[PDB]
Amino acid sequence: GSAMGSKPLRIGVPNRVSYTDYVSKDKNPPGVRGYCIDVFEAAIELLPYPVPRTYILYGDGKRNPSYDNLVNEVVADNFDVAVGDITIVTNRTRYVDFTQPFIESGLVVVAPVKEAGTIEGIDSLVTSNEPIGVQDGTFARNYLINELNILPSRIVPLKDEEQYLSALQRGPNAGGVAAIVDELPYIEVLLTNSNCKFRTVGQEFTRTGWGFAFQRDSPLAVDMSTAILQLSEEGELEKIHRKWLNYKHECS
Amino acid sequence: GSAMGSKPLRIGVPNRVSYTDYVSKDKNPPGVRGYCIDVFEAAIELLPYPVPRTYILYGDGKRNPSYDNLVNEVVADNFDVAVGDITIVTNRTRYVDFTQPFIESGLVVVAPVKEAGTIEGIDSLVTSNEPIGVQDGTFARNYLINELNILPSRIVPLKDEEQYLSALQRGPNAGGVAAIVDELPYIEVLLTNSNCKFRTVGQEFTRTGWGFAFQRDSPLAVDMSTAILQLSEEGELEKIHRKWLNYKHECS
Repeated sequence: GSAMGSKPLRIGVPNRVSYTDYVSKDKNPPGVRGYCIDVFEAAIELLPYPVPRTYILYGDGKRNPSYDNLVNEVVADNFDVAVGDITIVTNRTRYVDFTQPFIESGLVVVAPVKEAGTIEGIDSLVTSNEPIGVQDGTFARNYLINELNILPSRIVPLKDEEQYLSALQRGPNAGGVAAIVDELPYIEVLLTNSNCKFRTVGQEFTRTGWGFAFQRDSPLAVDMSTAILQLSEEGELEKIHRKWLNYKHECS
Repeated sequence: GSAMGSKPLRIGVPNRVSYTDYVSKDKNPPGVRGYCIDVFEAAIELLPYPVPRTYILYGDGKRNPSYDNLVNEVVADNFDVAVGDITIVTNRTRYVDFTQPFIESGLVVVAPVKEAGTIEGIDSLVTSNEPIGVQDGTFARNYLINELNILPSRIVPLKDEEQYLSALQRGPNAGGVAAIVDELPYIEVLLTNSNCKFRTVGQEFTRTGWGFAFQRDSPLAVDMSTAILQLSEEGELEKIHRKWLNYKHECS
């Protein structure tokens, strides 16, 4: 019979430095772990065919990588899929085939409790002209510039939870920010870890989700959407969420 | 030049008798109207090519039609797309290409305020062994049977808001139901119209969304997902929601 085997699915995984319960490196095979990996694996197990595969980390592990650059590595055929906390953003849907979302997402504004009389939501944050913290690597920076009219110099990329907290505590006149703009899944973790000093202000002012980003016309994208809906019906998406994420804390 | 023109996009639209602000017949061209039609049209307008099209009603206009049968009319090539309040259900994703969702959905339990000590959510409703009201035509009937272990004889299909309200008011021992199980978008309208006598009980116990159902491998599905995300960023999905749906009422 023919000697040459099939190439395995090349899975690109963002090498996250913050909010690592969503997805991160693992010292042990398969070399990655977290909520999005367990969902991906649970969905792979429901496909009606084997999927030989390997997980390849993307980023230097010092800062969160560019998620737009990770998605374009799929577009450029360096990976077959991007697996992780990959937001379903307009520009990315032009070039990859996302699954149906496996978790809902949306941007929120986070500010100190003491500041909520002047920063009440995205509209007051826009007109404040104060600095706005964001993660490294997120779609949110270009979203703020292009959709919310934020002057680019106002956007302050921050490395990790210690810096998210430091920047909010210092505030806008002492080298920090008026607010952080980030997706609600991350903020649920940040508020779990910050002793009731910060809160969301105003409406979740965008709505989308996270999906797995396959190449254009991939039959895996179709079959993994069906599998994600199966996990959702079975209660498995909720079980996997409970395994990795807990938003209960002491001060409330 | 060649005489024979292109066939227009055949759009199948459910001929709804209840919750007609989501989608329904219109006496005036294009012969259909509502929230899902305005979203579809707004998304069509963002595509980088014209899409000659026509809207064809599906159902006798006496009861809500079978949404599974509407989706299978796309699969069977009688329509090119199903446009309306089409839930993204596991079985349907095997055969059609849904867009990314344009609105979040999920099932909820609705019961009289007075009954919330015995019916507190889906778990207590399951174990109650009492009758459960559902819409005509919804995925929810088979969902309850197959995912929640409901004996089929317990499920009572109801025609319209007058019957949803009548069945809850009569209750389970006087020819009515213990609860209605339906998607939250419909229940938001029902509670707007029912004078604070009924409420949701327990968690929204499923999560998915509504999408437009194109044929397998349709390039329109790809490009209309991009367009839906554009409408979401621009705030147009919110503007269209506000045009059609208002959940404010007098008793609260």
